[PDB]
Amino acid sequence: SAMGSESADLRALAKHLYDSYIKSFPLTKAKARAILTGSPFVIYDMNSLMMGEDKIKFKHITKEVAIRIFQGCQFRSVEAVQEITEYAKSIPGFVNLDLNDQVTLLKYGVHEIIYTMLASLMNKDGVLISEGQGFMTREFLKSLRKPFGDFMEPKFEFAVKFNALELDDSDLAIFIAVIILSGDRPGLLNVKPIEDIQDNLLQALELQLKLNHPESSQLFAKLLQKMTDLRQIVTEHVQLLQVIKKTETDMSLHPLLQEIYKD
Amino acid sequence: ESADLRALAKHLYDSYIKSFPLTKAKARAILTGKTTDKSPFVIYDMNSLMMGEDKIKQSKEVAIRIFQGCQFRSVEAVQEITEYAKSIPGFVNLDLNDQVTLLKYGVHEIIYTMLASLMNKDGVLISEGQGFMTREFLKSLRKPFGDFMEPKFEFAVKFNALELDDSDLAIFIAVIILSGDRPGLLNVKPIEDIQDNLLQALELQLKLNHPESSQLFAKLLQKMTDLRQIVTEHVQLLQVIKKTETDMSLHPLLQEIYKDL
Ligand SMILES: COc1ccc(Oc2cc(N(C)CCOc3ccc(C[C@@H]4SC(=O)NC4=O)cc3)ncn2)cc1
Ligand SMILES: COc1ccc(Oc2cc(N(C)CCOc3ccc(C[C@@H]4SC(=O)NC4=O)cc3)ncn2)cc1
Repeated sequence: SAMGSESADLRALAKHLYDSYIKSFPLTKAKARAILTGSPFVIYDMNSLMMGEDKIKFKHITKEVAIRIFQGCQFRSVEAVQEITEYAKSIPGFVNLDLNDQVTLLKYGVHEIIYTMLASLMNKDGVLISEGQGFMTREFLKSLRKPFGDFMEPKFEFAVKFNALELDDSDLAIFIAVIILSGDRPGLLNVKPIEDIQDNLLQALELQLKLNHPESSQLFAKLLQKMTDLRQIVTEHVQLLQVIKKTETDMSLHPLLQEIYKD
Repeated sequence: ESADLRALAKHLYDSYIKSFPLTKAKARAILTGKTTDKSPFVIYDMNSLMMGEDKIKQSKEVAIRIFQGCQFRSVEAVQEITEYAKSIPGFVNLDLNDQVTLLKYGVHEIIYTMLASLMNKDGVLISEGQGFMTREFLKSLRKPFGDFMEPKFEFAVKFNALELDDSDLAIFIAVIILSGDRPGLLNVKPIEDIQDNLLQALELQLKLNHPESSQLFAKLLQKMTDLRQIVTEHVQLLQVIKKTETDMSLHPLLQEIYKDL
């Protein structure tokens, strides 16, 4: 109605999402970048990985090093799913969707969000682990045997390009909401209300980027192009997950643990 | 802190609806005839059990076949309960060995709690509500399966008299999972801290949802005596079954759960 009210409503939505993102994700990009730019224990080879087991208490140990790193990543992704699920509840409209559509949106959205937020913890030379208490080098991850040596490298390649956009946590809170509210996920029952919510989130993202990054020509479009790129990264990751359970022998052992990590 | 506890209650109820397709509300609707679906098929003897083959969507002997049908239900329930447990705030952040231990020693307490939702004094819903198997038929089975469901029916009658609904049960089942006394837990204190918060939320939920029900919180917590007794008696029955039966193929999930330590 009144002049400026549309801008104000979009800024209020942006602020709400940022405040919720702070409540849901303790290690924000701001906190991560401070750590990366200078202290965490550095894991830079297999010997320092064994020494790192002492300095930090990792929760996933019950094998060969490449397998154990992978299972440590899977433990952390399960924790991330619970944080992202909590965040999703604060996106206006989400909890009023059909319950099956909520589950579907999270099922098919969490991996894109995981790799988006992992970029916040990465620089060109490695990644923060254990809530910022450790740092594992990119070179060490690349040195793992096939097929684990190329598990993290496409994530680093994405992150260096993505981080060059210099998004902050207020930008990312809205970007992550836009990814969750994707009306093209397989099996959704009511697509229209999801696209309606996403329309409002896209309006909020566009205004946030125009105000926060006025010098960054067409940043909104560039960020949508990245959303397209994350789809590719996730499809590649799922391919490797199918390699690790066929090619890499270790299958029907510990059925309860298999259950926690089914999907 | 009251708002946090209500938010926790709401979160657990939502996760419970997402994890368990056959809720108590849906089961009660079926048992009382509310639904717009054909009434469940009633199995009350051998002949009707046989017809249940064709009315409802390996072992040829009756007792074993009933027993194996219970085992496959538990396998399904374990999958649903594990999905629910991961939603309990703090659970997936525990040491992974302790996550496994909590599921190993908690799933059957939850299975029998939720079995009561599908029971009345005369029988129990089976196959997603498609069938109803009578308590008297289950009592008739040959030894060692004589009265093997009777402790479950006795518990359910008393438990259902508490009048809990799904929103109450969601918090109760979380309290069960987060039990710091399970054998072999490595880090008891983080589990007790979560259970403390769940108990606070359960107390508030019961006072708000059942304001007229005196000491319902205490009476619900006392039902763990009944539940642990059911589990110990069932483990003992399994030991008898090992002696009285020939080859007993067991699902890998149940063999892990029943593996001693
Ligand atoms: C000393 O004990 C230790 C043992 C191991 C160890 O390695 C690590 C590495 C690590 N990261 C590299 C940081 C997290 O990266 C991730 C990579 C991939 C995913 C996607 C997961 S994976 C899958 O299959 N499906 C998924 O969705 C998620 C996160 N995080 C934690 N531990 C360190 C210490
Ligand atoms: C039409 O063909 C049919 C074939 C079989 C048939 O019998 C039944 C009976 C039944 N209940 C009696 C209802 C479920 O009670 C249960 C009792 C015990 C358990 C625990 C299992 S047992 C074990 O040792 N460890 C376990 O964790 C689980 C559930 N549920 C499903 N099928 C009916 C029809």
